[PDB]
Amino acid sequence: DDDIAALVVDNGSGMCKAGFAGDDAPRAVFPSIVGRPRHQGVMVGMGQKDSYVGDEAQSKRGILTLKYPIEHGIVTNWDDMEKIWHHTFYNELRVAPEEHPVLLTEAPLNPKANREKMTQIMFETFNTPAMYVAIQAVLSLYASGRTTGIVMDSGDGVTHTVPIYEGYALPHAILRLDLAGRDLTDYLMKILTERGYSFTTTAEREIVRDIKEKLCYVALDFEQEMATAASSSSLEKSYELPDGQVITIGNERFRCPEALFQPSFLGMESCGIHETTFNSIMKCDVDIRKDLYANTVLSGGTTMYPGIADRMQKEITALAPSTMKIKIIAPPERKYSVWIGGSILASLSTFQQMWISKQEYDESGPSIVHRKCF
Amino acid sequence: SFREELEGLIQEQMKKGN
Amino acid sequence: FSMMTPINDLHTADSLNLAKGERLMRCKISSVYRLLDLYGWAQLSDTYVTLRVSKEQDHFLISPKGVSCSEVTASSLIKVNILGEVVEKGSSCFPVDTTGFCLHSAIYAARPDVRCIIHLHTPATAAVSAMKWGLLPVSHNALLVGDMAYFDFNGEMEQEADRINLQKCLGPTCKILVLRNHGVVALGDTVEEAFYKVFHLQAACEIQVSALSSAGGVENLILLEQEKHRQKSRLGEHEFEALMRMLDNLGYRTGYPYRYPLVQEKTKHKSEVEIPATVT
Amino acid sequence: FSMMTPINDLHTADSLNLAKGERLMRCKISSVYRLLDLYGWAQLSDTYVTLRVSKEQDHFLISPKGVSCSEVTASSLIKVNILGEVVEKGSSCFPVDTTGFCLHSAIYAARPDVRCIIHLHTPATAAVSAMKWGLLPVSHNALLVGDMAYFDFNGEMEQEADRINLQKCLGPTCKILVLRNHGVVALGDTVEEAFYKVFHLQAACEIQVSALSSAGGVENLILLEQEKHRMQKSRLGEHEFEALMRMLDNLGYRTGYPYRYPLVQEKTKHKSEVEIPATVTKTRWLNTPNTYLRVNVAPKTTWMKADEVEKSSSGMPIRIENPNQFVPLYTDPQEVLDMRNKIREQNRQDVKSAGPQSQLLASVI
Amino acid sequence: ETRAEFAERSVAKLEKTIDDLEDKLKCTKEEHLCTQRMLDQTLLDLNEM
Amino acid sequence: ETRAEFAERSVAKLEKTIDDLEDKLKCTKEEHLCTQRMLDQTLLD
Amino acid sequence: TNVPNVYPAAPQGGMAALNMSLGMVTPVNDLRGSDSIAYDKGEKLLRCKLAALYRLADLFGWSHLIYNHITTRVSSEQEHFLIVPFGLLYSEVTASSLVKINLQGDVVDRGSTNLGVNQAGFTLHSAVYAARPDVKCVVHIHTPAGAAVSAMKCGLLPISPEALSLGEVAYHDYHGILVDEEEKVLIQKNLGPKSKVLILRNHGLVSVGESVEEAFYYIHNLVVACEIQVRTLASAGGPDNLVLLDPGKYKAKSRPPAWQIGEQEFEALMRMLDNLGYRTGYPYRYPALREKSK
Amino acid sequence: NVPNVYPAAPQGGMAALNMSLGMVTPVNDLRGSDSIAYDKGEKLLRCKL
Ligand SMILES: Nc1ncnc2c1ncn2[C@@H]1O[C@H](COP(=O)(O)OP(=O)(O)O)[C@@H](O)[C@H]1O
Repeated sequence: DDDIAALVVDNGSGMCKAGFAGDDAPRAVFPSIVGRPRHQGVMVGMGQKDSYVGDEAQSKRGILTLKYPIEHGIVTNWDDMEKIWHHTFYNELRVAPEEHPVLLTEAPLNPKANREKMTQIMFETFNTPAMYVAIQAVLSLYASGRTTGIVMDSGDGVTHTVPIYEGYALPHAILRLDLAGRDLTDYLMKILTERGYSFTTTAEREIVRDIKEKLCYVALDFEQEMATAASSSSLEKSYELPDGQVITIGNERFRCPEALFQPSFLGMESCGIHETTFNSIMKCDVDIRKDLYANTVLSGGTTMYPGIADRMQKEITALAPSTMKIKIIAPPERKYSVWIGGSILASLSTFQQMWISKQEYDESGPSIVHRKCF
Repeated sequence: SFREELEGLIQEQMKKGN
Repeated sequence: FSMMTPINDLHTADSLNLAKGERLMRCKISSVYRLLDLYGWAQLSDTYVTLRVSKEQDHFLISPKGVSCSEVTASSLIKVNILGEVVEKGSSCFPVDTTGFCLHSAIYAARPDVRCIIHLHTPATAAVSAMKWGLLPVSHNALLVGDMAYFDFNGEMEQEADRINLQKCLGPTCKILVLRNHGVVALGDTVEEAFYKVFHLQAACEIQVSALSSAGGVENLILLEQEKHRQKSRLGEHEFEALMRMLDNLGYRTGYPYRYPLVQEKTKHKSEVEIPATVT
Repeated sequence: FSMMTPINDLHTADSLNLAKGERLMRCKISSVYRLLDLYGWAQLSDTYVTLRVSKEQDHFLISPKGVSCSEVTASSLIKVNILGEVVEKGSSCFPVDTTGFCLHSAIYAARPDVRCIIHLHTPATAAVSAMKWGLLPVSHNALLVGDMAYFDFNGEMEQEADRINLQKCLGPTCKILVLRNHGVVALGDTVEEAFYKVFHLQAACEIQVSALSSAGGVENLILLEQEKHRMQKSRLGEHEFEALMRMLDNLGYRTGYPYRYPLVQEKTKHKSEVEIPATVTKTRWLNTPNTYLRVNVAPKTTWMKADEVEKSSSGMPIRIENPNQFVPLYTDPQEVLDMRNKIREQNRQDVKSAGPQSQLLASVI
Repeated sequence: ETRAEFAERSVAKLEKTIDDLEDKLKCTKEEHLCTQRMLDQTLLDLNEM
Repeated sequence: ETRAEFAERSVAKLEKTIDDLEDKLKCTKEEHLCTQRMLDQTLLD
Repeated sequence: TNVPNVYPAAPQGGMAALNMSLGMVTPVNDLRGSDSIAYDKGEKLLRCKLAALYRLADLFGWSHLIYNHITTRVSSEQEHFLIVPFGLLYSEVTASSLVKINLQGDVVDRGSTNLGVNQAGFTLHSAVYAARPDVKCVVHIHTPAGAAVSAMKCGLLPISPEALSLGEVAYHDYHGILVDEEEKVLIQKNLGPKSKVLILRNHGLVSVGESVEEAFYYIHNLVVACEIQVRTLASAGGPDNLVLLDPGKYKAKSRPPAWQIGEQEFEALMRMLDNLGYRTGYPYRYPALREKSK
Repeated sequence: NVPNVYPAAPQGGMAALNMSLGMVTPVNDLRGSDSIAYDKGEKLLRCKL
C-alpha cells in the first residue's frame, strides 16, 4: 500500500500502457508489436538481436516483419505475450515484478481458458505476489465519475458496447461488433489504391495508420459531403511521406471512418455502431432506459475522430423515442481512460481484499481467478 | 440454355446498375 | 425475423410540403393502422382510415394502394383531394389509385365535424351488415356504441344521385353507419373517439354473433330498453395514450405527444467530479 | 426463450428398470403428449393417453398428476399395474394420484387387443358428446373414422357395476367410444392408428359443429350414408406419424422414433456440354553448379572436379533456415568504432611499428 | 503550448455554462407544455364558467 | 500549432453557440408569458 | 442470445406474442430489496401474485383493454385492498405499480405511478368486499363467449361436469343505472350468503375467492364451461336436443407440501411463465419440476 | 445447433413452428451452382409453388 504501489498495466490490442497506481500519468505507452528480421545481416560487429519488441521494433520498420500478438481481441501467440510483458516490466519501468502487485484489464466477453492462461503466466513465471483482472469497459465509467451508464469502447481489436448499472455489467446486453481501427486502416489502403498509391508491406501499414490518425474526419451528412467534395478542391490536403513524396488524400478523408456507420462498405452484413448501441439499450429493462439515454460515455482509440460526437448524437436521436433526453459525454482523454480507471480502482483501501495471494493460487490452480473474481 | 441465361443475367445488370 | 418498422420517418425524409399540424396527424393515422393491423382486423389495403387535415384546405390523408397495413409508415401516406386528384405524394413508388376514397368523399361532403372515418371489413361486422334487423343491443358494449344509421349499398357511389341518398340516410347527427353487406363505418371528430367506437362496436358484434348462434332466436335472449338505458377526459383520449405508451415501450417511434408524464423520475445520486455532459 | 426440452431424456436418467421396447414406447407417448399440447387441443394436467407395453404383464404407462403437456419427458412418466398401484416410481418428484387411470383400466380389462387409449376434452368434442343425437356422417373425416359407440358416463368408474356395464356397451370390436357430456375415447392397436383416429374425429367434430350451427336442424345437412360407402405395407397411420416425427426432429427435438422408410436428400447435378471438365489427376537456397569429390593423396586432403562426363551430380544445395547466421547474435556496437579509432589515430601519431617476424629468425639470434 | 492552455480552460468553463442554459431551456419547454395542454383542455371543455 | 488552432476554432463555435442558445432561452420565455396571458383571457371568458 | 427484440406475430392475435415480448423486458417482480417502510412480506408476496395474475389474464386474452378491474385484499387489520391504477395496460402492470386503497376508494398508497385509480370502478368490488368478510380476491372478466352466455335467458346449464363443479351461480340483473348504495344492497341480495361464481348480466363474469388460486380456478372453470355451452346450445335449438347432467347424483358419485384444490393450475402456469422469463419470484410448492441428475 | 424456436400462443403452435422452420430451412435452395441446372422459367415457377 504505502511502501509499494500496484502496477497498472493496460494491455490494449494496439498499444500497451504501464504505470504506478495513484499516479495521474502512465509511465510508458508503446506499440504492442514484435518484429523479426527478414534480410541477411552481413555487418559482423554492429550487433543484431533475434527479435525487436516495442518502440525499438517500430524504429527499424524497414528490415522487420511486424507481428501483432493480440488478434481481434484474442491472443494468438502466448510466448510473444511473454516477450511483451518482459519488455514492459524490465525495460520500460525497470522494476521487478515480484515486489509489487499487478493489475490486468480484459475484454468484457473472453474465453475462460484465456483468463486461466493469463493467471498461470502471471503467477508461474513472473512470480507476482498479487494480481487482479478487470473488465476494460467498466473502468472507463469509474474514470468518468459515474456508476450508471452505457459505455461504448472501440480499439484496434474489436468494438463493444456494454451497459453498467451501479457497477454491474449486464451479461445479456453486452454487444460485440468487428469494426476496429485495423479494418479502417485496411479499407484506407483499399480506397487509396484508386488514386494511384500502392502500399502492400507491413511496414507501410504504420504509414497508412499515421495518415488515418492525422487526416480524417467524420461527415455530418454523407450525401451532401460527397457533392461538396466533387464540386471543389478545398477539402483536399497533402501529406508528406517518409521518403519525401507528397500525396493528396482529397475525397477519402470522410470515406475511411464511414465504414463504422455503414458496415456494408467492408462487406460485413452487420448493422452500424449506432444501431448496435440502440439495440444494446433496447435489450435492457424499461426502468433503466431513461438513465441510459440520458447518460452515454464514449471511449476507445477509434472514438477520437473529429466530428464523431455530433454525428453520434444525431444518429442516436434518429432512433430514440420522442422527447427523449439524449446526451453524449466524451472526455478529451477518452483513450487513456482505462488506465486512469485502473489506477483509481487500485488506489482504494477497500480494494485490497480483491488481491489473490500466491498461496491461494498454489492451492487452487489457475481456475481460482473465476471464483475469486466474478 | 446457357446463352439465354447470360442474356437474362446481363438484363439484370442493366436493371441493377441504374 | 422482425416486422418492426419505425413509424416516424419524418426526420429521415426532410422533404415534401406540409401543413402546420399535418406531421402529427400523419403519425396518428399511421399508429391507427398499426393498431388495426395488430388486432388482426385487417391485413390488405382497402382504404380503411381517412383523415381530414384542415377545415379549409381539405387535402385528406389516405394510405397508398398496395401497401399492407403492417408496412405503412408516416412518410408513406398520400395527401389527396376530395375528387381523387393527387395533392401530394410521399415516398412510396406505387401506382396511385383513389377509387376507395370515393366512399369517404361524400361523407366529407356531408358532415364537416368528422375528421376521422374508419371503414371495416371484418367477418363479424360484415355478418352484422348482412343481419337484416341490424345490431340488437343485447350487450353493454352495443349500448355504449350509441345510435346507428342503416344505408343500402350497391357497391358504387361515383353516381351523382347515389351521394344524395347516402347523405340522406346518414342523417344530421349520427356517427355510426352500417352499409348493408359491406361491413361498418365509424365516424369521429378525433381519431381517438373513432378508434374507441370501432373497438366497442367490434366487441359488440362479436358478442352478438355468438348470442344469435347460441340462442337460435330473439325470444331466447333479453334486451334492455333503449329508453331505460337512455378531470374531463375525451371519449378516446385516455385509452389511446396507454396504447401509444405501450408501443413506445416495445420500441415503435410513435410521435404521439403525451399530455401528462408517466413516471415521477426521482432525482438520482449526483457526484461533483462528473465531466459536464453533452457535446454542445 | 428456449422453452423446448429434449423429449428422449434417456441419456440423462441412467436409472431404473426398462424393457427392450420400453424406450420406443416412452418416446412415442411423450411425443404424443407434445403433439397434443402443440396442436392446442389440451394444455393442462390430466391423464389423457395411456399405453400398454406388454400384453401378458400389464404395466401401463400414465402421466403424473400436476405436469403440463409441454413439460412431459419420457423418464418422468409412471409405470403401474392393471389395478393402479405404482410399481415403478417416476423420475419426477411429484405427488401421485392414480384416480383417472381407473376408466382406462376398465377399458383395458374389456379389450385385449387395445394398446393405446386416448381421451379428449376439447370443447368441440364435448359439445358433440353433449348433443342428444349421435355424430352425423356429414364430413369425409367422419366417414373415414368409421363405427362408434355411445355410453352414458356418470363421472366415476370405481364401482364394479359400472365397469361390468361398460364392457358390453363398448362392444367386442369397436375403435371409438363417446362419453356423453365428457368427450371421446379412441382405442388403437398401435399408437399411430389411435393418433390418426383422434385427429380425424377432432377435425370432423368442428366440421359438424360449424355446419350444424350455421345450417339449423338436420334437414339442410344432406348427410351421406355410411353403408353406401362400403417397407412391407403401411398400417393406417404410419406415414403421417413418420412425417411428424421427421419435422419434430428437424426442430431440434430428440425423438427415439426409428424410421421404417428413411429419407434421402441428394442435390444431384445436370451435366452440361458447355461446361469444361475439371481435368485433374523461411529457408533460402543457394545453388552450386558443380560437385567436388574427395580423393586420397598421391597425407594431404585433395578434392576433385568430377566433370559431367563422369555422371556427377548437377546441383548442390545449401540451405539457410534463419537470417543473420553470418553474424554472431551477441555484440556491442561500440567495440568496432573504438577499434577503428584506435587503428586510425596511429596514423595521426605515425608509429614506427613493423610486421611480425617468424621464429626461425628468432632462434638464431 | 500556453495558448492551448488558455483555450482548454475556456472550453471547460464555457461548456459547463452551456449545460446550465440548456437545463433552463428544458424547464421552459415543460412550462409551455403544461400551459398549452391545459388551454387545449379548456377549449375542449367548452365551458362558459 | 495544430491543436492550438484546433482549440481556437472549437472555442469560436461553442462561444457563438452559447450566445445563440441564451437568446433562444429568453425568446421562449417571452413566448411562454404571452401564452400564459392568452390562457388567462380565455379563462376569464 | 440469438433472440429477436420483438417476437414475430401470428396471422391472428398479435396481442399474445406482443405481450410476450413486452414481458420479456419488464419483470413483474419489480421489488429487488429497496426501502419499503410500509410493505410486509405477505403484502409484497401478494403484490407479486396479483401482478402475475394480471399478466396471466392479459396473456390468455381474457381482457377488454382497461375497463375490467381485479382487486385483492392485503388482509391487514383494516381495509387496504390492492387494485391496478386506472390507465395502465395489463402487460404494463408490475408489483410496485399496484395501488393500495381503502374500502370506499381512498388512496392510502399512491404507489410508483402518478396515475390515480378509478373511483367509479371500485364500488362494484366494494359491494362484494362489504358483503363478505370471507372473500379476499375479486376478479371481473369479459370474454365474448361469457357475454353470450350471460345474454341468454336460461343462463348456465348443467351440461358439463365443470359446470357441476362450479356449483350454485349467483345472477345479477343488468340495471345499467349504477344507483350506488341500493345497488350494493341488491348485489348483496343476489350474491347471497355463500356463492362462488357471480354473473353480472350482459356485462361480465365475476369470480370471488378466499385466495388468488381459488378465484383463478373458479373463473377458468366458468369460462371453459361457458364456451362448452356456446357450441352445443347453438346446435341443439331446444331442450328436446340437449342432455342435461343431474347435479346431485354426479356430485354424490364423484365424491404442507400437499396442493390445495386450485393451486395446481396456478403453479403449472407459474412454472410456464417463469420459463418464459417473467421472473415472478412466486414461492413454488416444489422448487424443481424433476429430480436433479446424479 | 440451437435452432431457437419461437415462443407460441396458447392457440398458435402451428404459426410459431412454421416460422421457425422458415427461419431454419429456406424455400429457395436452387441458388448457387445449382441454378444453372434448372430452366429459367421452370425455376421461378418452382419457387412460386
Ligand atoms: N489521435 C488519434 N486520432 C485518430 N485516431 C487515433 C488517435 N489515437 C489513436 N487512434 C486510433 O486508435 C487505435 C488505438 O486504439 P487503442 O486505444 O490502442 O485500443 P485499446 O483500447 O485496445 O488500447 C489506433 O489504431 C488508431 O488508429
